[PDB]
Amino acid sequence: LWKKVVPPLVALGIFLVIWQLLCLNPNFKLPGPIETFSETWDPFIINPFFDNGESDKGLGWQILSSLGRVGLGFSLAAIAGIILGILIGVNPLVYNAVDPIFQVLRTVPPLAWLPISLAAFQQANPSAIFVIFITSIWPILLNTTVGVQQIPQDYINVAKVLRLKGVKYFFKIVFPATVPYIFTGLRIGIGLSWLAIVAAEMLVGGVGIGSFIWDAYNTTTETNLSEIILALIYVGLVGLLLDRLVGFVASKV
Amino acid sequence: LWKKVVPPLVALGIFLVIWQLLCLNPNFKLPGPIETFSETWDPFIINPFFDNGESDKGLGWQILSSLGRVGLGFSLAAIAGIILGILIGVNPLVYNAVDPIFQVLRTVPPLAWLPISLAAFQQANPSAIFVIFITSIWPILLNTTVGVQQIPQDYINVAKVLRLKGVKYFFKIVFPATVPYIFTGLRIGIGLSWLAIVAAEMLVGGVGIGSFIWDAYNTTTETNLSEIILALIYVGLVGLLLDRLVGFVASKV
Amino acid sequence: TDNFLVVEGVSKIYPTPEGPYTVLDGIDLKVREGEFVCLIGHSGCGKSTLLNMISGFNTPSEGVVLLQDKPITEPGPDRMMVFQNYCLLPWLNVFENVYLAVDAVFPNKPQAEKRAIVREHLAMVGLTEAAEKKPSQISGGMKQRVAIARALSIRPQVLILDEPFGALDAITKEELQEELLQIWSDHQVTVLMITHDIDEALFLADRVVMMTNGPAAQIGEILDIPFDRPRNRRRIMEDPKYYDLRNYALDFLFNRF
Amino acid sequence: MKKVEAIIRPFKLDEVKIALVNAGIVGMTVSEVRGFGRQKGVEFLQKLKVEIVVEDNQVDMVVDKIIAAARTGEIGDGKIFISPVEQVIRIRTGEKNTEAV
Amino acid sequence: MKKVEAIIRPFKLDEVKIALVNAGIVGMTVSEVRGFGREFLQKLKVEIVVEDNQVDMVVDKIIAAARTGEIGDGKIFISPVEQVIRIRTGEKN
Amino acid sequence: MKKVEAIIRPFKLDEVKIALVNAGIVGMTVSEVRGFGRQEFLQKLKVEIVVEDNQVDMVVDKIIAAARTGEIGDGKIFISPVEQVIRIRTGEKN
Amino acid sequence: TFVEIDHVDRIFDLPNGGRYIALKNIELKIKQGEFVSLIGHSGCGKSTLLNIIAGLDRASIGGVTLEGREIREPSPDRMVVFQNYSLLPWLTVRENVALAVDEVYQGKSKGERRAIIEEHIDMVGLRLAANKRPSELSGGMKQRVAIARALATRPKLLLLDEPFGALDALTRGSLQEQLMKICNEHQITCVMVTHDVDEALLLSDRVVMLTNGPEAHIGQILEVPISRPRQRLEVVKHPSYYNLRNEIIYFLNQQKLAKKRQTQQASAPLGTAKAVIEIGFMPLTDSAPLIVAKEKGFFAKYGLDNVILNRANNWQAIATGVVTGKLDAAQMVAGMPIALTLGAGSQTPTPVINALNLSRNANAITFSKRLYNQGVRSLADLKAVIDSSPDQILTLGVVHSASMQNLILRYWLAAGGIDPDRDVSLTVIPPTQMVSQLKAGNIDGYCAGEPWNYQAVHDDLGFVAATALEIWSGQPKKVLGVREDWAQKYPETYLNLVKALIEACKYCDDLRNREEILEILCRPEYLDVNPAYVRSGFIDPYDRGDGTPPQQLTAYNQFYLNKTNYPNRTEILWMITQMARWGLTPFPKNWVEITERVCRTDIFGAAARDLGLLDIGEDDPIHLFDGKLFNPSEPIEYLKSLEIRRQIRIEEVFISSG
Ligand SMILES: Nc1ncnc2c1ncn2[C@@H]1O[C@H](COP(=O)(O)OP(=O)(O)O)[C@@H](O)[C@H]1O
Ligand SMILES: Nc1ncnc2c1ncn2[C@@H]1O[C@H](COP(=O)(O)OP(=O)(O)O)[C@@H](O)[C@H]1O
Ligand SMILES: Nc1ncnc2c1ncn2[C@@H]1O[C@H](COP(=O)(O)OP(=O)(O)O)[C@@H](O)[C@H]1O
Ligand SMILES: Nc1ncnc2c1ncn2[C@@H]1O[C@H](COP(=O)(O)OP(=O)(O)O)[C@@H](O)[C@H]1O
Ligand SMILES: Nc1ncnc2c1ncn2[C@@H]1O[C@H](COP(=O)(O)OP(=O)(O)O)[C@@H](O)[C@H]1O
Repeated sequence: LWKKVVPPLVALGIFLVIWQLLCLNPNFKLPGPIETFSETWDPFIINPFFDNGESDKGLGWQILSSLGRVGLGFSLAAIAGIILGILIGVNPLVYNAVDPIFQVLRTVPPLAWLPISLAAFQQANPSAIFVIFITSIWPILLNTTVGVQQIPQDYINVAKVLRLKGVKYFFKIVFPATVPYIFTGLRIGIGLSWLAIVAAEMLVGGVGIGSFIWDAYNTTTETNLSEIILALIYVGLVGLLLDRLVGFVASKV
Repeated sequence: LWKKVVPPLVALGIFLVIWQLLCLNPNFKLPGPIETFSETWDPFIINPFFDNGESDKGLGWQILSSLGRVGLGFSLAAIAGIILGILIGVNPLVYNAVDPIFQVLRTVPPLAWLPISLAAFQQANPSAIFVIFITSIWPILLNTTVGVQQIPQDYINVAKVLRLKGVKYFFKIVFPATVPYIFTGLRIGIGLSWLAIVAAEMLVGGVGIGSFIWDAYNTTTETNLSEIILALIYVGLVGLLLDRLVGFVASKV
Repeated sequence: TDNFLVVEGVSKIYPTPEGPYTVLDGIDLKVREGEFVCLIGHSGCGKSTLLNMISGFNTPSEGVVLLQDKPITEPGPDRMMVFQNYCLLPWLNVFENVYLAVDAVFPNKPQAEKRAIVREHLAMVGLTEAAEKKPSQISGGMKQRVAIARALSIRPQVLILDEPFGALDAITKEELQEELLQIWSDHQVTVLMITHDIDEALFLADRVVMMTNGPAAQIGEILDIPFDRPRNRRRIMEDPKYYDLRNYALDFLFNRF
Repeated sequence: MKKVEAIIRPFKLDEVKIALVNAGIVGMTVSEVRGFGRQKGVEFLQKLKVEIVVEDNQVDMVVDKIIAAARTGEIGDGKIFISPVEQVIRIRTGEKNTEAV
Repeated sequence: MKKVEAIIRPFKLDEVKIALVNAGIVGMTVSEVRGFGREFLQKLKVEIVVEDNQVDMVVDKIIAAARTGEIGDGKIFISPVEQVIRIRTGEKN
Repeated sequence: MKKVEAIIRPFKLDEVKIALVNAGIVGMTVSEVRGFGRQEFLQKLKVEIVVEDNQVDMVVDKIIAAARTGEIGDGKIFISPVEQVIRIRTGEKN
Repeated sequence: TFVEIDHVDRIFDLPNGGRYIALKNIELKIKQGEFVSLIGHSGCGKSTLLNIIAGLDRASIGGVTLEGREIREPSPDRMVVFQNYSLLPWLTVRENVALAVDEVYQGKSKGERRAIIEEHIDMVGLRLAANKRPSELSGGMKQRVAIARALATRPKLLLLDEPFGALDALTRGSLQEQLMKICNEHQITCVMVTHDVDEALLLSDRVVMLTNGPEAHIGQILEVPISRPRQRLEVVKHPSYYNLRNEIIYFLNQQKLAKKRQTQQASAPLGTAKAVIEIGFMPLTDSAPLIVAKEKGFFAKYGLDNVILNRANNWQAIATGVVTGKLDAAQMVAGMPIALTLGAGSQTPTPVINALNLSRNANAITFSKRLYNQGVRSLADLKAVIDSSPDQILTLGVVHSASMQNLILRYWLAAGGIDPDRDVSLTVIPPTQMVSQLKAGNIDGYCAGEPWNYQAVHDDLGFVAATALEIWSGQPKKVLGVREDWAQKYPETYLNLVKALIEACKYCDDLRNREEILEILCRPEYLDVNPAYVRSGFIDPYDRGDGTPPQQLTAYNQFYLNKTNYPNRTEILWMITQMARWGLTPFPKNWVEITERVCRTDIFGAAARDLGLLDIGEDDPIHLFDGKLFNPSEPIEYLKSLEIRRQIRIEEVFISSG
């Protein structure tokens, strides 16, 4: 324990001092550790669930505001390769007839859908959810459609020697053989999904993380940057939890 | 050819055909494929470099301006990714002393650096490069450092019975062994860099692929949506070629 | 028994864009019921293809193989097979692994009776103690143990055995060979093991056949093992007739070919 | 009337005389020499040439005491050359062959 | 076992060791001395122990190593040795 | 032929020069030893003289006479045997 | 000499200070042009031993030495061929071979190094596939590059860490055949490590078969006498090649069989809490270590509390007491423990382990005055006297039937051309009253201990004639024997019993303290004699009593000096080849296992390092007056080279675990 906890905490101390001593330079106009955490301690740390009433609550509500959107969203995308992925692959004729299209659609940058998403949907709340669904769907089914094409030939033979075919073949040979790959797609998908939500709110406004950073940044004030860097810590830290917990689920199966 | 090239071309027709008939339906008020190329064939499709002034150039210039930033960027990251990536990993102590920090820093999405990147650098141009540089080293660094410590023990020992210890060790055993891992790191680094450049402009504006799609949404005209979709497809292609470019050099080495 | 599994001049010709290869040519084998035929031969002599052909995974393209006068054309539970990589599903535990074979071959059998069949076909191989560990958490030798136990869960007629002992250490083989031999004289199922180690075949065989290597492989010099059926490992090696056989087989694999 | 000469490790001293003094031997003539043998480094090593004269009765016992004390386990621990002496003379009195010490 | 002991000039060390390393005799103790001869020199004292047969072979090599005619080059003392006990093993003779 | 290997105090070195040369055999070998008898370690010197066997008595008495001190740490004299010595300059059996 | 593996004792460190000892006292000298193969059952240290030779690992004690200069780091003079393929996938086979030569031969430029790669890639036969990539190549010849690369640098001690074990048997062959041509064509030495017997014994020159389990060590250096020019299909037909293969197979089987027994022994019920430990002894000054261990409280110092010394009257009582469980840990003669483990006399073999041999060189074969006046003064004189005529054929005497008194005495008589059981008679007689036996005239000679032999000298009833020192100056006389049953039970109270005696031996070995021990050995409860009877040979010059001045025997009662305290196998095995020589027992066919079972050196090793003592027992060639150079790796050959013996009969002796 002492050989894996002590080292990283040393890095912060080195990082803090290196981060410090950069305030003395007037050109390097960024907040320092001594004060970036000081004034932000009261309004945004001790009371995460501080509610004012108009798109100006505490960080906890802001984080849970967007976390809900990626939760309510991305569940339609969650069962995209789970359903649509397996339908492809088991049909070699169509797999080669959709691969080029999905490869091009997959690499289209997220948040490039937003301009037309707001065109299709007049509202904004059911627009920052669609962007998540359409951006996270591709890494899930593409990484699920690859498993059906790469189930080991060993498991095919053990199924052919027996008269295993039809439905009985799917739920005992094929589908369990893609679960180890589905959770590779979800690990990539969830992380990529988190990217869209954070950036998406920055262009549609309203409650939710991301819009908090732009809202504070645009409204220049005495210590606007003090909480933006703190907001950077949360968004970075929160994403780690989402990425790692999904891996934990994959650990069970 | 007829089994892998012809099929997808058919997929376009069926996909386009179903996309049609949505114009008559009030919902999904998007431009129809029949007229998407109606008002865009003359001024934009035919002329890539349709230069007319400032912030009004043709799509050709926008791609180069945006793609250029990913050129100058992602090279100060590739240089700083490979270098400083081997330095970590050879020493287990330092790796475990900084590994958790990169894990957290590797997850903060693009467009979360940009609000603070602009603060440090007042000019707009030297801010898209920084966000790209800082959001692209992480995928490269993690894939390079892991490769160093996944060198099989077989190659280390055969490099020990032969007294290869020294500079020759790092150019005949270590570096050639991690080249496969670097290109795995560059596989997602190049794509992730493109993921931010397109979204690193529509907030700060300026010439490039971004602020062409975004500004079109703000200003409603008879061709705004058609040009957004036409731009929305070029981002997909350039992303594919840019990512697939690293997929060709990987085969050679 | 007179006309059990027979191979009548089978010969497979691969595409080989450069021309023909004819990996097999003019094979004539007559396996009798309750034998232990062995196909010891060089690597890349088509021996694996030969069993991979009667097993139903290939088509002769020149002849037919008759099992009781019924030509073999598709894989089935009758010609239950045992692969070299243990062909074991890493998800199901050892118990559920065997139950997979029984279920796929006895679908209408009452539930909780198959549970008995798999359980009773797990003590003849000495594996009932570990009936919950997953394959990834079991020893390599024991991993191969549940591949004939699964293959013996069914009631097969011919139990084709691709080289199973390709990774077991020199100590586990001695224990495993006796266990495999012991259960052979319980069901009397024809078995067509592929074995490289010559000394293994002589101890464990009834009629070992060596096929000439090269492009046009042919069965040649079908030996016969006259040692007493209750084989004693240490009573035959010192016997002054296992010498005249082993060194003769070495004269047909290294000297000639 | 026998003369032990035990080449030992450079630092193993302070473990030889502490143990050897318990054997009734009080006189020692330790020295310093440079050694070269089967040990690796960089070409010549440093060893102490402990030099003792003992009675024939305890020659086999003094050597045992040094072996236990000076042993290390790794090679390069030295040797013990036992050589004879005919007319050992102590200039305090010029006595006979007997050590008288 | 018999002892061979020689006195050679200080700079001749890498002429008997070289002549002895390839002669299949590994092992030797060299210590400084201050001879008189014929104020005090700074000679060297090479000391080896070998079996009876090897004395003739080794002694010839030593004399052939530092062989330069100049008065004051030392001699080759040889003494008997009853036992040669190792330390690592404790064996005898 | 006897390897007289006496141990003497450092201060009694120059005195034996007259006795050593007067004895007829002057050449010898000298060294330093951290002697240890009654008296911790204290520096001494060890003198090796390969005197002829027939004149061993004539040399031992001289050394003690010039090395007589009385106080502790007086020293000792050893007499080790040799079977034949050779001259490296010439190489003649002796 | 060339590469010689000095005593290497690699200790492995484990959590909680496990100190799992992998190897202990592995002595092995390899000449030039040798192909030693380190066959051994899995579990022992084979790769560990090879890694030490390769230099990739550091030996805890001692270390291999090449050409008389230790190796401490890996170098391109002792190449290896790892079990795993270990080829650089991103380099062609020519470049893979070029890796070694381009680095080692830095003094040779291009052109003069192209030939080296080209020819080396050709001798191994990997000619056609010279531009392929390791991925393309099949597993078969993917291990040929490793051999080709190793031979490219022209090394001096090319090692083979089971290079081709993953390959099937057919490819296992046809690769040895390639490796045979290299050995015959070139002049290369090696140290191979293989698991298959046929691998070795076929291209090797001297098989070194290791033991099994913790504290491993070479058990039998089998030698393969086949003309070096070899063909895989011509050596097989050698008349005596299959005979050797059954020797290795038989040995490896014993380790398999006698390793589950070791596991079974450990997992057995523990013993109770013994209140008093009864120890049996016999009245002899040589038994001082046991007596002084009590009177001086050495047992108490180690917390053994009460211990009762049940003095015996005849040597048969000790044998009966320990086997029947009445006593336990009774100091007993050197050779009977190996006699009870084999049942010398058709009795039930009851294991009796030996761990703390605790005396040596304390026997004197004294004769009666009748021979003295007749003219007998040595072995030669007696031989002529008996040849004159039967004349009441002389009947010698021995303390016990099977021990190092009825064996060495017979050897001394046998070497003189006299048959012990035909030309003379050996009658077992208790030493207690054997002093009166000579006066009666029933016998004429002795092989008893110190105190009783001097009785004839003092009473002028005989002369010592021979002595242990002038017959064999390592002669064991006493050993601590405990039933193997009473070793898994009571793991403690044995090491503390072993430790207590070691200190007792040390205390009684110094010449200064021996005077005090003299009084202790003159009490009714112990050896009861006038103090001026045991003085001779203990603290007084020995009186041979043959018209010669007394000679001070410096080491005639060794207890600690000269490394007496060690149950070395090499000399216990010499007893088996002498009990069998006289027909007292069939020569065991599995001596390699019984010997390491009777001599429990594991206990002593733990009782020496903790206490502080030279645990590494000497390699003990059994050197008698006429050294015949006993070789402790082929006893049958030694037993077949003796002029006088009984019909040799070899069979496997089976002993129940308990
Ligand atoms: N796709 C293929 N095209 C041409 N030849 C093939 C193909 N697959 C296998 N072969 C040939 O079939 C031959 C028989 O292989 P076989 O001896 O059965 O393998 P094994 O040595 O594992 O038993 C091989 O020598 C190989 O060259
Ligand atoms: N023949 C020799 N004569 C005198 N000293 C020797 C001789 N051989 C070895 N030594 C001394 O023993 C020391 C260790 O040498 P070596 O024998 O190689 O190691 P070890 O004693 O452990 O076997 C050296 O420092 C050397 O001075
Ligand atoms: N009695 C002696 N015992 C030991 N060494 C001696 C003795 N006399 C001279 N030597 C050594 O021999 C060396 C003289 O060598 P050399 O010149 O050949 O003989 P000399 O000096 O008698 O002509 C001196 O340096 C000295 O160290
Ligand atoms: N037995 C011995 N072994 C080695 N050196 C001895 C021995 N006896 C005397 N010496 C040497 O002689 C000296 C003896 O000193 P000490 O015991 O005070 O008596 P003394 O006054 O006669 O010198 C020591 O310095 C020692 O080096
Ligand atoms: N890291 C380690 N810690 C403790 N013991 C080890 C370690 N590595 C190897 N060993 C011990 O060394 C012995 C030999 O190991 P190995 O070389 O793998 O098998 P073998 O020697 O039979 O080829 C094993 O019994 C094992 O307990």
